[PDB]
Amino acid sequence: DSLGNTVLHALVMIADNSPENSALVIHMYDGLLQMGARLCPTVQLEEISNHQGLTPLKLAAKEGKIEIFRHILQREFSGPYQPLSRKFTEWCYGPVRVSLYDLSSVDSWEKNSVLEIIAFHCKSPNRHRMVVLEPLNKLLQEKWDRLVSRFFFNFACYLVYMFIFTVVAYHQPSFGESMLLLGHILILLGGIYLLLGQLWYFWRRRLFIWISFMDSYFEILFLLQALLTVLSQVLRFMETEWYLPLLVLSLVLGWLNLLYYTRGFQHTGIYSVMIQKVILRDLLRFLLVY
Amino acid sequence: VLSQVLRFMETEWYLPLLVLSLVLGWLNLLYYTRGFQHTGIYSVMIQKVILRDLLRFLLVYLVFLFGFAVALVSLSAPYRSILDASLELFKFTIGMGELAFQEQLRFRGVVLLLLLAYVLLTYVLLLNMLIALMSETVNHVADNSWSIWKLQK
Amino acid sequence: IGMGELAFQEQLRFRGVVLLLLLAYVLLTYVLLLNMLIALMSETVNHVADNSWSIWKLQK
Amino acid sequence: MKAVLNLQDGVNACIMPLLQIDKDSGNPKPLVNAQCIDEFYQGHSALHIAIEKRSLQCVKLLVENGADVHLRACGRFFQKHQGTCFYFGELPLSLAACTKQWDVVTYLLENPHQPASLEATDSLGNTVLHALVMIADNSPENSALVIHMYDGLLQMGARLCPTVQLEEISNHQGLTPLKLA
Amino acid sequence: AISVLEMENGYWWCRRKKHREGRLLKVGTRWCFRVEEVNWAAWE
Repeated sequence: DSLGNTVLHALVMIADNSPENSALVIHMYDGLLQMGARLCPTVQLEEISNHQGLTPLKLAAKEGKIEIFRHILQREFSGPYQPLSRKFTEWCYGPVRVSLYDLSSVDSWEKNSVLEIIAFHCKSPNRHRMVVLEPLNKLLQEKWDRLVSRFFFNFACYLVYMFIFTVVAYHQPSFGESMLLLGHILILLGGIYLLLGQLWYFWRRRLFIWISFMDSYFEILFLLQALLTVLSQVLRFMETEWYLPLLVLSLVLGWLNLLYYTRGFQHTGIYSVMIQKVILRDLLRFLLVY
Repeated sequence: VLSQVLRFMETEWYLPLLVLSLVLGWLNLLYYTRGFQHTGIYSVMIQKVILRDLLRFLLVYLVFLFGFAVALVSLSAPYRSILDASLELFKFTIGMGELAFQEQLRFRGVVLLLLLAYVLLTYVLLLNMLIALMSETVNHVADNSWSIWKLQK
Repeated sequence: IGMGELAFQEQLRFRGVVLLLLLAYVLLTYVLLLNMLIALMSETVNHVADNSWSIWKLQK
Repeated sequence: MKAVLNLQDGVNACIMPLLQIDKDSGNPKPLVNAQCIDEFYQGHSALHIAIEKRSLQCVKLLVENGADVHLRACGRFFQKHQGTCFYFGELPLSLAACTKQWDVVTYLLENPHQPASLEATDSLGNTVLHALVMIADNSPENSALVIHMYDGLLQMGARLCPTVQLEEISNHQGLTPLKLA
Repeated sequence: AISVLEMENGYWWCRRKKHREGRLLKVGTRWCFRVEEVNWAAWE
């Protein structure tokens, strides 16, 4: 098509979450797929690239259409149309229904996968409804249970760094001198590390979601805290009189940043969304009052 | 017990723990009441009330005012361990305020940015984690309150 | 009220005579206040229906 | 083992040359029963495979001149290594009861070739009633199955051996079906 | 999920490798991910 789409892409776009046209969309999709297999079985209809490098599955994931997305994700068929399937049941034992799902939606060795598109490039309000489908859900659980150790290790490192910052910046004069000097060196090194890491994060994630405001403000807070930290630390070297207040701002901001590592680790996650929402009301709040 | 046995040595450190015990005891008095007769429903509420309400003490008040204690320590010997700026906090946030321009101090920010961000952020956080409490308590009530009250009985 | 009489007190042990007032007292007071608000919220969303009209008729 | 997965039961009726001549001639090991000792499909045997499918004639032929009924399915000494994630009791009687096989369990309890003790324990210490307890769930559909099989097994145990209290049988953790539930 | 993707990306100073899930289990003339399902209400 002039836009780059094809028949299946067009079926995807005009689809909707209403159930009246869902039957139409899935029925026509299956029929067209079967006829394409029958006439020309040497072409992969599903693996056709858009003008943005997307396929019908990726396009359905990005546009927020869920009903067609779920059907494409779990497609079984039977008879001569076995290869046109993505979910194969091995053997059935009453409720025991061990099955195998296909993975064209895995980030590993697949750039621009479905998981990334759902997480980052998706703008629909249904993005949290598309991470509970069976293959994605089990894959995410299996992937998260592997990297809890790194999360807690980073938590411990941050906690000890903040303890060192508190102790060292506490005893400001306004071999103790050597201890304070070493502490200040550690604090400046940590601030530089945080600045560089956050800068790499924003440089890599340039396209944002919409502008990356309602979902990634914790990274902004981290960047700001480390920025004021390094600014006050380097300004104290010149013995300039602005360093003293701003420094502890960093400190207090750091104690807010510790809320990110907690609040979302295990059976505790449902605290954050409300705090994300409470910043929305500030649109007129500041303006109308005062 | 530790505070009373330390008071025997006539040490300056006996006073805190002692009075701390006292306040803790008046928390422990809530157990005998509030679950004695037709009153466990009011006990259960959100998460036994106190278990879910403790998120203000150890998150935004104790470990957080530790930071402002460090601040008023470093916002100029009296400055020795913690005793220097605890009273400064105690007389600044809900007391009076006296800080003018001195030799290399820049009071602009200590009382114009620090004291004007502390109370603001605390109010903002307590409002939204009150919104939380009502949102969780609109549900859960169900009828399970009678069952859990019977269980603790 | 918590205002005015909070300055430097002469000869007091400053490690446990002040880390309990704002640390615990206001915590308890606001906790009780919000608990009562939750109770009112509970007898507000439910047990309301339209019986207020009937109770007004009863008072009349 | 691999000759039973087929259907129509058209092979087991003609396995007599495999049965005789081979048997009773220098085979102190299990006759044809074996154990299939490996990780995948851990344990199991011909009896369990026969009970797996909705077939009774093969079960009759196997038990007429075959293995004992008190043969653990998973077996071994490592409970964390099993061929399938479904726990049924590791016994042919437990497997028959858990799978709602009225005729199979009826034939297993009384048959003048190899009676099956209803009080036979398990490697973990459980029994038939414990197995019904563990596989139970709060869904209404299988609750009826579990309750009806429990009642039927209790009645059959009372009729067959009224001198033993099936309910008061302790687990390896000192638990009964009521306490375990 | 967002956090999992972010840590899976790795640190800035070191480039972490990847670990593909599933194996090449062919079901015909294909990477797959197995799952064990139990659903009493599904079948009746």
